[PDB]
Amino acid sequence: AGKNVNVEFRKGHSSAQYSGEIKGYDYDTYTFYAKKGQKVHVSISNEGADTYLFGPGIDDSVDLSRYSPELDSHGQYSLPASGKYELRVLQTRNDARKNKTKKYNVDIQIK
Repeated sequence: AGKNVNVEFRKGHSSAQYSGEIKGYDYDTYTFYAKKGQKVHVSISNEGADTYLFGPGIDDSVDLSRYSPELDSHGQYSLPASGKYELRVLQTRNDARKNKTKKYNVDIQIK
């Protein structure tokens, strides 16, 4: 299926970049540990690839994509709890069902 990757930042830096490609129902998971109140910002090159956040203090998931109402004016989301979070990159059920593919570059920033 999709891949599961542990997010690692270069020491002293606050973002990492990854590339992937999801097909059909495959979704990629970028896992990270962070502290309550730290802010996450995710940008992705392909808007056909949804970007949802799962983790502690989150009911279901939070839409982190650029037009999501969950973000502030800086495109950031404040983590509600400390612990292990998952950023999932996936397609819509429609595109999944139609066996489409999404090639993407994702940037994950945590401050």
